[PDB]
Amino acid sequence: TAPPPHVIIVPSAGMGHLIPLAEFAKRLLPRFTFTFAVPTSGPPSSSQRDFLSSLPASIDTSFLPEVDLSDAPSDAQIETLMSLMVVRSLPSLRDLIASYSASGRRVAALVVDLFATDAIDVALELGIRPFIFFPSTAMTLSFFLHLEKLDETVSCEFAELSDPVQIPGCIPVHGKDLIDPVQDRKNDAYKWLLHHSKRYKLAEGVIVNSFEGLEGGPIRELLHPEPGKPRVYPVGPLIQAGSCEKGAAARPECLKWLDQQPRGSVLFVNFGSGGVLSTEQQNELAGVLAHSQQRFLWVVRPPNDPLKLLPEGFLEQTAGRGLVLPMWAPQIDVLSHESTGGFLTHCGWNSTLESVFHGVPLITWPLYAEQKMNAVMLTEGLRVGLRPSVGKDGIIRGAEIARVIGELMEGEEGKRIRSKMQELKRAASAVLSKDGSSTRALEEVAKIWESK
Ligand SMILES: Nc1ccc(Cl)c(Cl)c1
Repeated sequence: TAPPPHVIIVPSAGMGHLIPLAEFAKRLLPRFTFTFAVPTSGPPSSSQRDFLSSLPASIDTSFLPEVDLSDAPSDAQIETLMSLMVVRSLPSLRDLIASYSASGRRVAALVVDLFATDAIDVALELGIRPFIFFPSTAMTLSFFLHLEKLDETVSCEFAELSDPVQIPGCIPVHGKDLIDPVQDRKNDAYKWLLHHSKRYKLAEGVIVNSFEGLEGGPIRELLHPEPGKPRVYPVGPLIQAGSCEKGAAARPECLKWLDQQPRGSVLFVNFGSGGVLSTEQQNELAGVLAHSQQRFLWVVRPPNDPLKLLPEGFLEQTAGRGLVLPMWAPQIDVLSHESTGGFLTHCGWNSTLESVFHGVPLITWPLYAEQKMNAVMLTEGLRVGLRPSVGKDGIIRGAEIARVIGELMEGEEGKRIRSKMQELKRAASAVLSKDGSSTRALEEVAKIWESK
C-alpha cells in the first residue's frame, strides 16, 4: 500500500465539463487522489456542489475564492469570462497546491480544462506534469492545434470564406460552422481562444474524450508525433452511468411510458440545460410534433422570448403518442431504453457520446460552442444523423424538422443511419473493455503520472 499521488483538476465551464472530468478521475481510482480546484466568479451553483459532493471520496473539491468579473464587458462571451476566471484564480490555485505539497503529498499532475492553459504556468514552475483534458471532439482539438496556422493564413472573418476550412485529418467545415469564439475575430473571445491554442504545446499530453473508431481521421493525425505538438491520449467515450447501478429507486413515470411503446419508436427531444429556444423556434418544433404520427419524449424549457407555453391544445393532440417533460429528464436511462429510436439533441459532446454509446441515431440541432462542428462530423462525416437546415432568420422551420424526423425514424437513410450507429455502439464498448484502445490510454497516462 503505497501513498496515492495527488492530482489537481482545473475545470473551465459548468456541469458540461465536470461530468467527463469526474468520469476520467473515477476511472483512475484509487491509484490517485483528486481535487477539483474550481474557479468561481460568485457562489457556486447548487448543481455544481451537489454533483461534486456525490463523487467518490478520493475526488475532493475546493471552490477557489471567487474573483471579480465586473470589469469585463457585460456582453463578454463565455470563453472570455472563463479565461479571466482562471487567470484571476492562479494565486488561489498556488495556495491550494502549496497546502498539499506542504503536507508531504506528491502532486503528480495538473489537469487543466481546455480553457485553463494559463494554469499550466503554475504546474511548470512547481515541476508538476501539466496535462490538458479536452471534453470535446478530436476534430475540434485538431482545430485548436491548427488555429495558429489558420490565423496566419486567413485574414477575413471565417463566415466570409467561399471554400470550407481544411483542418488536418478532419473533414471540411464551412467558416459559418466553425466554433462560436472564432465567428468574431474582433471579440476578446477569439484572442483568448488563440492564446490557449498556442499554449497546448506546453502540456506533456492532451487527454481527448474520443476514440479512433469514432474519429479515425483526426485521431490518427493527432497521434502523429510532431515537435511542438503534445502527445494525445484518446480515452473516450467517457460518460456517466445510468441508474443501472447508481442507487436504487422507483421507476420514473417517463421510463414506464417507454416500456409500453414499441422498439426503437420514440424520438427523445432534449437540448440540455442552457439549450433554450425562442418562442417562435419552439412553436415550430411543437407544431411538427403535434401534427406528426411520430412518438416523442420531449424535455421542454421556457423560451427566451413551460408545458403551458405550448400551442393551443398541444397536449390534447399528443396524449399517448408523446409525453412532455418539464426542464429535466433522466437522459441516460432514456437513451438506454429499447423504445428510444432517435435523439434530437444540441450536439453537446456529452449528450452525443451518451447517444453513441447506446446506439441511438441523432437529429443534429447544434446551438452554441462547438456543436455545429459536431453536427457536421456526425451527419456528413460518420453519417449517423440528419441536420435540419437553418433559415436566414436563425429559425429552423417545421419543414426541416419534419423532414429529418421522417427520414430518420422511417425511410431507408434512417435505416442505414441506424445500422451505422450500431457499429459505433459496438466500437464504443470495445475501446472501454480490457482489450480497449482507451483503457490503454488511461493506463499509460496513469503510469506517466507515477513515472520518475
Ligand atoms: N464554451 C465552449 C465549450 C466547449 C468547447 Cl469545445 C468550446 Cl469551443 C466552447
